[PDB]
Formats: sequence, structure tokens, C-alpha cells
Amino acid sequence: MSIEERLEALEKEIQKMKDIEEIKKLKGQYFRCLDGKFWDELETTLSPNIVTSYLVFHGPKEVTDYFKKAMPREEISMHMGHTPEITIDSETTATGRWYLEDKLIFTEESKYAGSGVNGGAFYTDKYEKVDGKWYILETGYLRVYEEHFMRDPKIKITMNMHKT
Amino acid sequence: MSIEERLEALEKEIQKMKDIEEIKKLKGQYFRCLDGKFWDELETTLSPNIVTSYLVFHGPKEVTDYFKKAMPREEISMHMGHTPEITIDSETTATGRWYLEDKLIFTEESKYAGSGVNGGAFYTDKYEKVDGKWYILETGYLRVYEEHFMRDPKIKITMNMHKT
Amino acid sequence: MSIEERLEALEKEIQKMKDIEEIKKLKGQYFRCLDGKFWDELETTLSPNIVTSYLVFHGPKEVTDYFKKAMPREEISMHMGHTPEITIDSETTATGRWYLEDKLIFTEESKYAGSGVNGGAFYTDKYEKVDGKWYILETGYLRVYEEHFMRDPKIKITMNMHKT
Ligand SMILES: [Co+2]
Ligand code: NA
Repeated sequence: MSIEERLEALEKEIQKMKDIEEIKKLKGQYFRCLDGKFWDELETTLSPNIVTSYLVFHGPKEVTDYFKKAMPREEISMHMGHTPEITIDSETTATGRWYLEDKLIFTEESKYAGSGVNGGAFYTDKYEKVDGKWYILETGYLRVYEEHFMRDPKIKITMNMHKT
Repeated sequence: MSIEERLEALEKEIQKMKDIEEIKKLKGQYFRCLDGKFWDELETTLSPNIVTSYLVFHGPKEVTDYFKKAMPREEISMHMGHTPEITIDSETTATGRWYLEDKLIFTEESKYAGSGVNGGAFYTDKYEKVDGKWYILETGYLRVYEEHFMRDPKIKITMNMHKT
Repeated sequence: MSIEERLEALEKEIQKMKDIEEIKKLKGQYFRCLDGKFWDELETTLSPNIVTSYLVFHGPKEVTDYFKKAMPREEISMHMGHTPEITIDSETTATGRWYLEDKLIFTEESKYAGSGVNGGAFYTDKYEKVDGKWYILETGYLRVYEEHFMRDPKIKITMNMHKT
């Protein structure tokens, strides 16, 4: 192989590994902003082209506006992603598998106060690169399991970033 | 350093980082297929040379056949890997540390219906590259802890991919 | 762009991706040694320049000596890191976000026997590279939540690496 061919071949491989890293970083930011309810920053993770259902939502603002109502202050959520499988499909598209464990806790001001939900899911994300930045375009999952229960009322929540 | 030496040095580094990525991806696939009970695909994660104990099992089919019996429909499992430490030992061999949290739930058709098991473990995997693809060759762990208990019978399992 | 400029540009990118990988590996080692109470090896994760508060501790030994007393044999801990966001700030400095789930169990010899603590946190680490190796320089977190409770006394801990 030529000098220029080998540099070209290396340059495309480094770009692919940068894309993989940026997508993993994007997903980390997504989960942090979702659970932190940092809605302004979470909006920046979502493709401008995002359309979601689920009555559909068009664009990052409508989607993030929905999350703001579906995930109020009174719900502590943890969406914990494990062992990704990222595939770069083209220079502007990618697919990513993430193994989720999810926990929901409903605090005393919730209509569902005392409730807990635990689950797991195999998520498949689609990403796209718009104007040189990777975004989440769509998401879907296969539910592994989900459980609903009333939390032991003797559990003391001593810290909560969403409280007053 | 020469032009060709620098290209050679870069080419081996990119290969190493591709191998690391492929091994992390392999492990993600492994856990997904194990917990999903997708046994045909899980078999593809295991080296053709795999021998396991545990009375030994030889080859991917015997090993995956054992998992099929040891992890029936009635057991929801989550094997959740965290913070890997991957070391590429040679061009065809690698070692990987994974911090596991494991959960087992026994559903109502199990002989052990109502039982839960939680634990943690420091796993060390060995991988090998056979005919240009990375596989899991062997695994072992140090148990951090394990706990056994009867689940609160008021917990409603509302979703379960293994059910009818 | 020149041949030498393109090799130089590739060489700095590969170094950055090696640094990212080394830092993720460092963090894995950190959590494993912390939860394993492998204090000699955990000391090696900490920058020689580390100063901590928390009355301050100076250096890896003082810091690791504190952990040895604050995390006795009788406390099973799991510090489970998820979905990192690593940024290399310069050739010798970096920042890393890690989403933590933490669990603490107090075994029967603890003064707090039967107690459990669960939580989550958004950690931000600072790392530095001293004499060609990455270390943890400082850490801080935003607590997502924390809960305290008495464990169901019918839970049997069947395995525990910290026991006799
Ligand atoms: Co986890
Ligand atoms: Na968990």
C-alpha cells in the first residue's frame, strides 16, 4: 500500500474511533441531564430532526418539554447504562446498544408517593451527525423486566437534589 | 524516527485500540444474549477452543447448552458490567477485568418462586482472536458478596420478556 | 496538509485516545481496589500531589489510610460507575464525569449492623499525568439521592470476600 493510502486508511480509522467516543460521551450527557432534570442541556443531545411518538413531538424542544412533564421534581430517576455496543454505519449515522437498569422513586409530594419501579431494557439508539456534531435521532428498547411496588415506609431519603 | 517506522508504530496502535473496542463490544453482546436467553447468538461469543468446568464442557455448544438449562425461562437475570480494565497481551490474546453486579429473580413458575439473589464480583476474562475475530476463552471471578432472600410478595412484575 | 503534519496530527490524536483509555482503566482499578479494600494498590491510583479534606490529608498514604478507617471490613461497598464523559484538557490534565450508583451494607459485626445505604451521584474527577502515568488528583460529586434503611433481617448474606 502507498504512503498516502496508508495515511488515508489511518485517518478514516481515527475518525471512526473519535465518533464512537463522542457518541458514548453524548449518551453519558443524556442520562446525566435526564436524571438531573437539566432540561436545557438535554435538549442539546437531541437531533434537530428528531420526531418522536406517545400524538407526536417534533424537534428537541417538544421532546424535552414532554420529559419535563412526564418526569416531575417528585420523581427521582436513575437510568444506568451498561456495556455499550456502538456501530458506526456511515460518516453521519450510527447505531448503539445500551443495557439499561432503571429505577424510579416517587417522593412524598407525588400522587404516587411511596411507589418504586425497577426494570431493565436492551436499548437500541440511532445517532446522526448534523453540522459536525453527533446527536440522538431515535431510541427504542426491548423490556427485559419491570416491577412495581410500595417502598418500605421506614426508608429515609436523606438526600435528594430535586428537593427544596 | 522514519516515515515508515512512524506509520508502522501508528498502525499497531490503531489495531490495539480496535481490539479493545471489539472486546468491549463482545462483552456487551455476551451479557445481552445471556440475560435475553438468545442462546444461538451467545454461542458466537465463545471461542471454538473453550473448555469449561462444573465434569467439563467442550466447545461453544456444550457450554451454551449448559446455560440454557441452568438459566431457564423462569429466572430473570441481569448481569451488569461496569468500568472495564482491558489489556491486550498479544495480537491474538487479551485479558479484561469487569466489575459485575448481578441480580436474579425467580418467577412464579420456578421451584424457587419468590426468591431473589443479588451480588457483586470482580471478573477476569481471557479472550482470544481466532480467524480475525475476538472471542471469550475463559472467565473467572472473585465474589465481592452475595445475598439470598424471599422477595416481598406484593411486588408486581408487570413486564417480563421471558413470559407467555 | 504535509506528510509530516498529517503524521503529527495523527500522533497527537492517538495519544489523546490512549490517555482516555488509561483514565477509564485507572477509574476501574480505583473502584475495584476501593470495594475490594486492596489499599496498597488503591494508593497507586492517587496522584503524589493529592490533597484532600474532611483537617486535610496530604499524599496517597494519608488519603488511603483514611479510607482504611472509614471503610472497615464490616462494610460491604459497591461503587458502580456508568457512562463516563472524559475530556483531555491538556497533555498532562483531564476531567472525567462518572455516574455513580453506590450501595453500602453493614454486616453483623458493625456497630450499624443491618443498615443499608443506597444512592446515586454525578462525580467529576480531575486527573493528572505525572512521570508518564495518569493519576486521580481530586474528586467531587453532586448527590442525586441517598437513602438509609434497616435491611430485612431474613436476607442471608451467603458470600462476602471481607469475612473470615
Ligand atoms: Co449498574
Ligand atoms: Na443496581
